[PDB]
Order: sequence, then structure tokens, then C-alpha cells
Amino acid sequence: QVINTFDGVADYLQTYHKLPNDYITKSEAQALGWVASKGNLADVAPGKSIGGDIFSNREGKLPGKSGRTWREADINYTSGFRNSDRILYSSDWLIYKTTDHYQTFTKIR
Repeated sequence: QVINTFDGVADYLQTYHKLPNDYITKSEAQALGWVASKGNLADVAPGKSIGGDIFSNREGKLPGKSGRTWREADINYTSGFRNSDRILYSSDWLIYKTTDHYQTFTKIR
């Protein structure tokens, strides 16, 4: 039910080409009552993590291709304020990780 680690998610993405069922976008989350400054995501959407939004890369920290879109998902989230862990996945399925809020990324896939 909750796939939120870098190998589990990497996994799921590669096989299903979509995020597991416990991910919702910032938008859906706001729709449910999340108020970032309150750190209450887990109170309005228990078991969910933020994920699925476009990640821009206009800074080219990630390999680019004309036509490639990047998406991100929060990793290791249980509750509270958001952490520094993220999964970055492309259109054409390259998978990267960041543990320092996009300071650096590592190829996973």
C-alpha cells in the first residue's frame, strides 16, 4: 500500500509507467486541506505523499532532450513538513534521485 522509498518507487515507475496509488499532486493536496505552513498533509491525506508535478530543469541539472518532460515525487514521506528527498522521472523513463532538495542528483535508472 505505501511505496515511498527510492527503490520501490523507481521500481513501480519503471514497470507501470505511473506513480503508485499513495501519491497526489500539490493541487489535489490543497483541495484536501493541506496548508504547507501548517505541515498538515498527513492530517488531511493520511498515507499520501506529494508527487506527479512537472519539474522544470531550466537550469539543466538533469539531461535534456527536446520533447522530454520531467516529473518529481517526494520520497520517504510519512508526516509533518516535507523533507529533502525526491525522485525525478522523465517522459522516456530516466530516473534520478536527490537527497538535498535538488542540489545534486544521482542516476538510478
